[PDB]
This record gives sequence, C-alpha cells and structure tokens, in this order.
Amino acid sequence: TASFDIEANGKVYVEKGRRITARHIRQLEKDDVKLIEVPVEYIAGKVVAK
Amino acid sequence: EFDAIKIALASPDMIRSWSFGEVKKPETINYRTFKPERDGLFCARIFGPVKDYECLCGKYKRLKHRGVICEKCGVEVTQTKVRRERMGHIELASPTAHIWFLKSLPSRIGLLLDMPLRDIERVLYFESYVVIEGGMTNLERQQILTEEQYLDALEEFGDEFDAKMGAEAIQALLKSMDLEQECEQLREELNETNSETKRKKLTKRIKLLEAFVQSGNKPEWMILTVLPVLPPDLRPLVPLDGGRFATSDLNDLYRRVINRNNRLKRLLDLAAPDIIVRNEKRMLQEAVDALLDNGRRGRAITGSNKRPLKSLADMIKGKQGRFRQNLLGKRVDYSGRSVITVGPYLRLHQCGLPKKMALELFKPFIYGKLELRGLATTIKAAKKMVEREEAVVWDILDEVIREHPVLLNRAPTLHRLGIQAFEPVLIEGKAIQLHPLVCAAYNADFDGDQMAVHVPLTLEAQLEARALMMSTNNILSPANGEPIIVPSQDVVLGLYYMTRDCVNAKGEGMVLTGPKEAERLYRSGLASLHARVKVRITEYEKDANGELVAKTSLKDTTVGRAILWMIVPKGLPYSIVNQALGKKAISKMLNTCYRILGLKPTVIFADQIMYTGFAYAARSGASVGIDDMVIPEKKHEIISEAEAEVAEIQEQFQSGLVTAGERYNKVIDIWAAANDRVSKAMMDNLQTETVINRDGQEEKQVSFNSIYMMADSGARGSAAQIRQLAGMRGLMAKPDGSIIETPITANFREGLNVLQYFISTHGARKGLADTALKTANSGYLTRRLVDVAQDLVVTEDDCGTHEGIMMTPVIEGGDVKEPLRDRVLGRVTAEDVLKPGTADILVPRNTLLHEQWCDLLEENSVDAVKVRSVVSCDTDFGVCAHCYGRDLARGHIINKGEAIGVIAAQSIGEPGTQLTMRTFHIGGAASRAAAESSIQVKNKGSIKLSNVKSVVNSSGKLVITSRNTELKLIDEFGRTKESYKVPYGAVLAKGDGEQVAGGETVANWDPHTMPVITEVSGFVRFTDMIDGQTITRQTDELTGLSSLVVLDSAERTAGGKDLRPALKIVDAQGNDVLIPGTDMPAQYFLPGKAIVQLEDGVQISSGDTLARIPQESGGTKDITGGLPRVADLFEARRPKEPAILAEISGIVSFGKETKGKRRLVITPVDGSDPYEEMIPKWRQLNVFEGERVERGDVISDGPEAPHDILRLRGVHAVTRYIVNEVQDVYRLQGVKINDKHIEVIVRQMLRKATIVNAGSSDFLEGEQVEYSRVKIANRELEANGKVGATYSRDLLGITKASLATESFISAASFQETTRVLTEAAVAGKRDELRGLKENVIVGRLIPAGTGYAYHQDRMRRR
Amino acid sequence: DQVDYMDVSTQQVVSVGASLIPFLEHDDANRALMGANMQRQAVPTLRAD
RNA sequence: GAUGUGUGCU
DNA sequence: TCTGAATCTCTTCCAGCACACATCAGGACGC
DNA sequence: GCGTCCTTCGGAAGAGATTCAGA
Ligand SMILES: [Mg+2]
Ligand SMILES: [Zn+2]
Ligand SMILES: [Zn+2]
Repeated sequence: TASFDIEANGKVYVEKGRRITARHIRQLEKDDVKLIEVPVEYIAGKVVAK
Repeated sequence: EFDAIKIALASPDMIRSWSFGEVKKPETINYRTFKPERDGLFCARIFGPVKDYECLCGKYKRLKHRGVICEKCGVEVTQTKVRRERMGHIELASPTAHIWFLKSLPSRIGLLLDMPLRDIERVLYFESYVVIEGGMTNLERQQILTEEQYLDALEEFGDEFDAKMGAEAIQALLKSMDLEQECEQLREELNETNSETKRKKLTKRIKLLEAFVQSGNKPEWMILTVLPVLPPDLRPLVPLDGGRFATSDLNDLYRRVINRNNRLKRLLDLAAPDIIVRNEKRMLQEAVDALLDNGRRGRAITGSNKRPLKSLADMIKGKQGRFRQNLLGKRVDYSGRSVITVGPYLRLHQCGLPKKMALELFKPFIYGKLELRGLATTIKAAKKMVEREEAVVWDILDEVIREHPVLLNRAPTLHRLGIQAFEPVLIEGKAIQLHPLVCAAYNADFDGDQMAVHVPLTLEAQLEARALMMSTNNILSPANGEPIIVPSQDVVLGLYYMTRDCVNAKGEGMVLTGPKEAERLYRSGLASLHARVKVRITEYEKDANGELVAKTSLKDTTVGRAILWMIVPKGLPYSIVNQALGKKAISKMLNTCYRILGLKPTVIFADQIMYTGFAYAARSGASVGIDDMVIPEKKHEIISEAEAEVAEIQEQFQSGLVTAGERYNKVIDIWAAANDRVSKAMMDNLQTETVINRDGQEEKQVSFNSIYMMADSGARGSAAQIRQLAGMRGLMAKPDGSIIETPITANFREGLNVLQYFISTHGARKGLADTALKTANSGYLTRRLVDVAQDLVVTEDDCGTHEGIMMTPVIEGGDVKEPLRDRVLGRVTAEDVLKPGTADILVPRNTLLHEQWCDLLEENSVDAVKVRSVVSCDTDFGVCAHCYGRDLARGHIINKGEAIGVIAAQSIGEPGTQLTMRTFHIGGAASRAAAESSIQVKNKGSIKLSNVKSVVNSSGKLVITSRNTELKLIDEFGRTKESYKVPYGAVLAKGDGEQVAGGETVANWDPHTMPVITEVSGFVRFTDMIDGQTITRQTDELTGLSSLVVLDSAERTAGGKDLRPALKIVDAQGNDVLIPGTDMPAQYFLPGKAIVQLEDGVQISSGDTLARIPQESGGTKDITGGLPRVADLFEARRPKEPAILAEISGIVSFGKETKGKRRLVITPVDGSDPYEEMIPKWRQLNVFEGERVERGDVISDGPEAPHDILRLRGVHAVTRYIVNEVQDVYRLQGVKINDKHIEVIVRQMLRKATIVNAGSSDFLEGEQVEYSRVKIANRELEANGKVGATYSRDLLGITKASLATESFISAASFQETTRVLTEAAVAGKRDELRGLKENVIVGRLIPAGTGYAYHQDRMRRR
Repeated sequence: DQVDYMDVSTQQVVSVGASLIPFLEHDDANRALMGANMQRQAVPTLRAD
C-alpha cells in the first residue's frame, strides 16, 4: 500500500492509499523512470546500512 | 504389631544410632580369598559375619559361642542374616548438601531463606561467596558476593566480619535461623501486604515454617553431615565365573565418595592451599550428589560403557524402582505357565492341567500325604520317590488335585475377570486346556498365548477361589448387566444354522408330539433341520409365588428349535428360541435365564448351549469357499458416480469456490458415501438373492450363503470385514489419524493392484503402530485410575440422605441411544417417583429398582427419576451400599465392604486398551461416517426448540444465530421422543409448535465451512483489513473482485497483532447500525481462515452469509485417535477457550469502558455488588446491557471448563457433564459401560475443598484440606453451639488428587517419588495405613473384601 | 507419450521374505506382515517337502 | 545382577 | 512503579508377561 | 599372566520462575 502519493517526473502514477497493481509496475517500466519524490517522514521506517 | 509409619528428617545423632561402625576405606573383597576387608564397604566388624554362626578369623564355630565378640579381628559371632539390617556410616571431613531438599522445585532451601535457587547452587558448588552475620556494615545477611567482591570486602572490611562459602556457609545460615521470629514477621507481612502473588509466596513460606515448627524437625538437618551407607547384603558383589566381580553401582559410588572424603581429610590435615581444598570440597559435594540422586545435576556420571548409572533414587523412583517392581507386584512360587488349547469337553468349573505341571505345583501336598499315609518315612525319601515319579505318586496326585481350585491367569490382566478359579482335571500333554466359554472374558485366543497357573496354599485362599473367584460365579461382567459367558465363533454359528428355517425339507408339513420325535427325525434323516413343523411343546411359567404352572400348546416351529428346546431349563417362555438366534439373541437369552431362574440353572444351560452348539456346528459343515463372496454387479456404477462427483469437486476447488482443506473435507465425504452405498448394495445382494420353490413357483428366503451366516449370526464378523471381502474396501487412515484422499477400488475376492496394496499398507501399518505405540497411553490411564480410586471401599449399609443426581434418558442427535431401563437399572431411587398419574406415588423411596421395577417404569412412560448417586453419598472414608446400587455381577444389592473403586477404574480403563489393540482387526479402514448435513425427522409430533436465537432470511425462513441450540421432536403425548442438534447458520423449513408430519426435511445447511451470519442488513465497510499486514488479498485483473483470506495469530506480523479484522455494518450515510434490542453497533468479528467474496459497501439482505471458515473435520475417530478426550476430562484440563459463565445472579451491565479489554459488572438487587470481570474482545457477549442473568448462565460461547461448572452449578451438574461426555465417547465405539464407575471416579475427584472462612473451626483461611475432614468437623460443631465453616468443592484431576493423598506411601509408590518423599520428610507426616495400596505394600489384610471384617475387629479393638 | 520409465516387475515392491507368499494380492497387508514373520520363523522338518 | 539385540500374545 | 497475565524454562511420564542369545564386570601401566 | 589405582535427536503437560505491560 502506498503510504503517500506515488509520482514520478511530476505526473502522479498511483494515488494515495491505492495499492500498486501489476499494471502500475508494467507502466512504470514502460515509462523508464527511476527518480521519484518522497516526504521526509517516510524515511523514519528506514535503517542506515554503513 | 504396628499401626502407623512415620517419616521425618535424619539427625546425625540419629544416624550414628543407626550406625554400627565407621567405614573409611573403599576396599571391597580383596580380589583374593574372598574375605571382607578390614575397614571397607564390606567388613565383619562393622556390619556382621559372612558365614552363619562363625567368626571371621575363625576363633568360634558353633552356637555355643553366640554373643561374644572376637579379639583378633574384633568381630561378633551371630546370625549371618543381619548383614541386611546393620547399617554403617561415614564421618565426612566437610559437610555437603542433600540435593532432594535443594532441587525439588520447589527448592526447600530456596524458599526457606527466600533467596533464589541459582545463588544457592552457585554458593554450594563454589562459584561465589555468601554473607553470614553482616554486622556493622552495608552487607545484608543474604547478599551474594563474587570472588572480586569478596576480595574487596576483605581489603576494606577485614574485621571480625565473616563470610563463609560452600556447605559450611549454608549450614551456618540454617543453624543461625530463628523460626518463631521469621514466622511472626511473615504473618505481619501477610496481614499488611495486599498484593496476591507476594501473598501466595509468603503463605507458602509460612506453610513451610509451620511444618518445621510443628514437628520435631529443625532446618539445620537438611544439610548432610554424616552419610549412612546401605547394608552390604543389599548391594552384593556376586562372585562371577572367574576372578572378576560384579559391577554393582552402589559400591562404585561409595568408593568414589570415600575417595573424595579421605583425600579431602588428608589435604585438610596437611594445610593445603585454599583453592585446592575448595576444589576438593566441590568434588566431594558432587560425588555425594551423584551417590544420593544421580542425574539431577547437569551431568550424570558413568562407570562403564557410557551408561548413566543408578543411585539411591533410581531404585526408589520410576518404573524399575522397588515400589512398582518388588512391592506392588512380586514373583510368586507354586506357579506355572504353558500354551493353552481348547479341549471343549470341559465345564465352567473345570480346567485342564498337564500331568507334569501338577506334580511340580502340588509337590508339598504330595509330600504331606505321602508322610500321612506312611508310604514314605522322611522328607528326603519322599523327595527321591517324587523325582523318580513312581506309580504311587501318580495315584496320590489325583487325590490332592481333586477339589483344590487353581488360578488361571493371562499376562495382560485388564479387568477383574483376568483371574478366574477353576478346578483342575489332570490330562496328558504339556498344554493348559481352557474352557472356551470364558475365552471371550479372558480375551485369550488360541493362537499361541501363554497363561499362568497359581495354587492357593492356605485354607482361606482355596475358599476364596471357590466362593469368589470361581468362573461359575463370574458370569456377569462388572462393566454392565450383560453376561460375560457369551458363546462365540462356533456356538453362535451352530445355533444360528440350527435355529433357522427354509421352505423345503425331507419332511415339512408333518406334526410332532414333542422335541424327542424331532430329534428322532433329524438323527434318522427323515426331516431336515430347517423344516417348518407344528410340534406340541410343554413350556412352564411361574406366575405363582415360586411355583411352576404347566401349559401345553401347538406352536409352528422348526425341527432345530424343537431340538434346542430339550436343553432349555423348565421355567422360561418358549418365545426365546423361535427365531434366528444370533449372538445378541443368545446373550439376551442367557441374561433373562439368569434374571428369572438363578445361577445353577444358568451355568448348566450355558454348558448345554456349548454342547448343542458344537455338535450341530460340526454336523453343519458351514465351510467357506471362493464361490461364497459374491461381487455385486453395480459397485462399479457407484464408483463411476463418485468419480464424476469428485471430478466436479476438482473444478470446484481449482476455480476458487473451495480451498485445499475444504476439498479434502468434501472428497472424504463423497468417498465415504460411496463406500456406504456399496456396502449396503452388496449386503442386500448377498442376503436376499436366493431362489427356492415351495413345491410350486419360486419364492425368496433369507439367504444360506456361508459368509452371510457368519456375518448375520455375529459369531465372528461385522459389516466392515465382509464389506471389504466383496465390493468396496473403502478408505484407510494414516497412523497420525489423517485419512488418505484416494480409496482403493477393489476387493480381496477379486484381487489388488501393485499400487492399491501400497496404499493399503498405510492402513495396515496404522493399525499395528497404533496398537503397539498407543496402548501405552491407555494403560497409563487405567494405572492412574486404579491409583486414584484404590482407597474407596463400601463401608456403611445406608447413609440416609435425600440428595441425588437427576436422571434422564439421553437423545443426543439420533434415536434413543440408551433408554431409561438401561440407564437407571440396579440403582436405588432417591425419592418417591411420580408417575403420570400425579398426586400418587408409584415406587417407594428406598427400593432398589430391579428388572420388574424397570418394566413398571417403562409401562407408565416415566421420563424423570431422581436416583441416588455414589458421588452424593454422605459417609466418611467410603460410600454406603444404597448410594451405589447392585453388585453388577450378582442379582442383588451390593454387600457392605467391597472394593468398588478398583472395579470402577478397571471397567473404565479397559475398553480403551482392549479396543486400541483391536483397530488392526478391521485392517486399517478409517470407518468415518458420511457427515450428514440434513434433518430427516421420522416420528410424528411437535417441536420444542429450546434456547434458539433465530432470524429471518432473505427467503423468509428461519436461520439459527446461536451455538447451543437443539431441535427436539416430541410426540403427541408430550413425552420427549427425539432431539437433533442443528448447527450455526442453518436454515429451517419449519419452526416451533407446528405438528411436524413424519418423514420430511426441516433443516438444511452445508457440512463444512459453517458461516458467520448477520442480523441486520445494510452496507459493510472493510474495517481494519489492509492487504498484506493482516489479510492476504488476491484479485483477478479482468473482473476485479476481491476474494481474500485472513491471517491467523501465527503468520501475521508481530507489530500488527493488535489489529483485529472485523466487518462493520453501515447505512447509506455511513452511520452506526444497532442490534435489535440494544444500541450497541453490529461489530461482527472474524476468526482465522475467514474467506470473504464481497466488496465494501454492497447492498445485502438480512440473515445472509458473510464469511466462511474451514472446520478441518478430519480423523479416523477410532478409540486410538479419539481418546485423549477421556484423559482431558479425568485429569480436568482447562480448555483452550473457556466459555465464561455468570458467577453470581443479578442484572447485567458494563462499568468502565476498555480497561485494556472490555469490562462487565454484575450487581444483585439485594446483596452486595463487588463482582467485576475482565472480558477479552475475542468473544461476543450473548447478553446485553439491560437483562437479568442468573448464576451459571453462559455469557459467551465455548467448551465448559470442569472447574467453574462445579463452583457455580454444583456437584450434580459437573458430574452429569463428565458422565455424559465420557459415555458419548465410549458409545461412539459401541462400548457399554455402566455409569456408576464414572460417578465413582468423579467422586474421587472431589476430596479437596478450600476453606472460604475459618468460622469456629481450627482450619486456616486458605488451606486446602480433605472434604471428609471438613464435613466431620462441621457435623461435630453443629452438635455444639458453634457454627460450621463454609467451604467450596475443588476439582483436581485424577493425577493431581492422587499425588496429594493423605497417605504418603500411595503417592510415593505412584509417581514423583522424590517430590513426594521430600514433602513427607519435611512435613513429618504420619501414615495411617487406611487405603488398599498401603496395606498391599505393608502386607496385611487389605480392608477391601474378606479381610474387611478382620480390619474392623482390629480397628474397634483399639 | 509422456512416460519415460517403467517398472521391471511387480515383485520389486515387496521384500524377499514377503514375496514367497502365494496369492499375496488377495491377503490384507495386516495378515501379510505376520505371515512373512511366521514364514521367517519356520523350523525345518525331518523329510523336507 | 545389570545392559544390548531378536521374538510370541495381546 | 507495583502487580497481575503471558511467556520462559525445568522436570515427569510414557503396558503387561514371557522366551532366546550375547557381554560385562577398571583396563592401564608397571612387573 | 599378576597387581594396584584416579554428544546432540520426543512431546504433552504441569509448575516454578522470570518478563511484560499497563493503569
Ligand atoms: Mg491373542
Ligand atoms: Zn576372629
Ligand atoms: Zn450414601
């Protein structure tokens, strides 16, 4: 489940609260995008490697 | 001689009093001329002489020097028998800890000083110091100091302060303890502190301190200072073949202990460095530990072959200890053993001994009579004459063997009938001939089993074997009123083939004047044994007061039944043989013969049935061929239909309609249905397909196929074995209890494939590995059942009360499984029973209702009899005769002074073991029913739906929304006749009040996956269900529908365990809906494996399904897998989800909201209201905020726990629940057990009773004491002006209640010998030798049967 | 068309001891285990037959 | 006397 | 921060009788 | 031929000791 508004290159791909169905992954592969925005609050559930 | 046994601690002064010398050297026999060493474990100076009346060095030789002690070696010349009576002792250089008071858990040292076990074991095994006499510093009296901390304490406080370490420190701690000051301080703390856990710990320590201060014991004796040694004769070093000796365990342990002690003493004499002597003290402590109780420490030492050797505790505790191996059972002289053969020419009071066994058995008797007649002169001459087996010895053997009964005994003696007494008949050979009429009771098949004989020596033993244990007087099993001498497997076949008719014969329509001419016809062959003639018989009747009145009639019978009537005793009605006599028919015939005539006619008639069954079975030639099992011509159509339906099930589960477990539950369903259809079709085709002409056209008769004869007569067989011989073998089960998904489709008459045989191997191994590896946990049940009921014996003629359980005939889902007659028979009623001729009594208040009374109760259609139960009796240390009933083995009231606890425990405990060594007889078949999912009522009448919460469905028909419902069908009279259990979420085509016609369907449902349903319709919002965290959601992309499965508490995320899935109902505006009756929202909780095929906010109708949960109803349901339930009930295990009850009556309402979970307060209208309860949110509440609830009503749903039901609904309700559940479990396998035994066990459950308030008694507040003591004290106080003490019955399991028995010897002999012996030594208990096992161990007349009068005389003499 | 292996003979399932029972495919395996054991425990007679 | 293995009946 | 409920950890138990065979008993090192 | 000596591996349940949480 997307904890925030999934978007890339400005346009929004998956709305907030909506699950990422396989068509979304396929379309994101087709668009060929890697860099996305994210609120800093989502970093709270992350652990540093080194 | 003595009347008590006292157990307590041993003082060093007392051990030295036991001590006769001081052993200080580990020198056994010197590997030379076999003399004991000077100061070793074996020595004549310390313990006693080796040879009888002889000195060690050889200064005295005969009795004329008895008493003097020699000079050269200092030994006494006395008996050599005293080597097993005169103990030595060891003077240890350093003290050591006795482990039984250290590691009992509860550790006595641990809770005596309130310091944990770990600190004490670290101190006693030299890892840390401990503080004694803290004094003028900050160190407490029990502080633990490590090595560095102790060094710091000495460098800063090296004053008169002391801090010891090891066993000496613990001895100082215990010696410097004041019991009275600690006791009063703990009493003050108990009075002050309000917490419950510290209260329990404090009261436990107070109990221990009270046990110390009451007896003469003292805390410092629990640390060993002197170590007594076992006498040498009880640890013998037998001289083997050669120069080596036996590797006796105790000798090696004593050698090691003496080594450590002597080395420690030598080091202490030489002033060794402190670390070395500390290590050697550790070695001494661990050596003494290994000697006392080996294996309780971390590692158990071994001497050779790396095998844990036994200490002084392994031979007192366990299966190989003295209590179970050499005290409760011993090897016995005057015994024999041989393989048994039939010899059917015998009688019930006769057995067959080999001619050579009787000469070795009755050898002293032969010696005595040879000396009496003067044929011999001395004992050795008679011995030589017997060994030479002279002709005179054979003549005189027939004299001693005449009327001296012996004890025939089998190896597994499951029940009371395992030992029966027969007179011997001397025959040649080497085999023990056995009368086949008792082989069913013995369970002694003739396939190579060994029985054991025993010779009653004394006069009383012979008379007991003649009057009590004789097989003639043992024709009624103690389990039930059915006879135990049932003909079987040849006699049943012979009688059934004789007492049968077919329409043709050599002579058919002829007339005879009696049985004699029928015999003349059959012997001459002028009329077949299956004719249909009209003989003239003279049957007798005893309508008068014991006088037989004659009558003569002309009845239409066969030749065979006429012949059989010749042996029927004068007095039975002829309408007992005028049918096809199977096994149950002749069992009922023998039963009614016993009930009407008596014992001698019954035994004579049983022998005559034996003879006339064997003769006409030999003459019958009822063989078996390969042309007798006929294959039905429609079984393959049934397997084709079942294959089509399971192929439909394939598409059903692969699509997603049902899951893997549901598919497995439905496939077994359809295979079992097909198996049941094939069995019935084959049975019909094999029992009716025969053609015969009556001198005209063809007529149908009951078939004469041999297999049908031996499957209908019931001689040996059932539906299962023959069903597998022809048609469908069925589906078999794995050893774990699961059933194979594929049943093999073939029969043994046609053959098996190379793969179907591999599949049937699963069931074949299941049966055997189930017998041999799960009869252990069924013999354990009967062991710990005989243990818990050994001390219960009838002691009084009548307790004279009015209390008694309420007795009803049970109908639990089918027809009348057991009626009133089979249930109340042979039990004394508790009050004047009211017939439906009300305001008038039918049966008096204290009449033992026999068969005539049972018939009278059946005639007037009585459905509610108040009967006296053995659990409600009022006697002390036993039960009165009237609260039990009949002997169940004789046709009269039970005799006062009979051990019924043992016959109850054995009767309960050996259908399980017997039938669990029988599941391989049918092969390996699952034998699982078809799990019917519909209600086909048969009888005509109305419906009384009790405790039903039904709702309206979208179709309009009633749907049940309650779990404790039952649909009872009652006929037009109003008496109860039928009762079916409808399940949750079932639709009803009818209701209550309407007279339902006989032969319709009223209820339908789905067997697997019982559904949760709703009361009010509306839209459902998916609350607390996010995909992945708590629910697995799968969705098809094309259609877009969610069919999710929820997770358990197992596979769910750890963080998300606080998230609980549920479906909340909302309206079009999303507002809160309400349950009809209250204002609380419709929060329908979802359990695990709940599948939902809906969408959020969909429009539904009221009373529809919402989710499905699989049931996983899988199992063979045999007595092997299916009886842990009896163990759970008897040991009283708390169920996993106990249904909370209403502990007090009054109005019901909530108090605080969400004190973690839900809360509820019950308040009465008159009394105080301090009761609150904690309600986890798992279970919905069947009550609301505005009703009145009574004591015992279920707040929630689930299985009842056999503690709260007792504490709330009383003794009668819990005993009836236990009786009903155990009876259903046993009747599921066809066993017939009388309920009296179960009530005896339940009464043995209730012996402990915690005190509510002290009152005027001397008992403490929370102390748990015997209920008999409480009753006696209350009855004594009520005779005075005081007031009795209020109590409450507790319910501990059979193991728990047996381990806490007042006589410590029983508990010590049963289980946990260390934990019981330590408790008895600490408490200083005093056994009274009151029960049966105590007198068995001591070796007296048990106060059970014939010795009960002697025990009464011995008790009343003091 | 899908198979690629076939059993050598029917006798390969059972041991050497249990293979000596004739008509084994009609006996139940429960009475085949004991039959194999009591064939294992036989004693040689005087004139072998 | 104790361990180890095999076996019979339940 | 005290005190019940839940969990961790230690101990007990596991059918009865019988028969046959074997080994084994300190075995390592010095004399 | 004499003779004296210093491995793990069950599993069902009960109880007694810890930890948790929770108000
Ligand atoms: Mg048998
Ligand atoms: Zn002497
Ligand atoms: Zn009574």
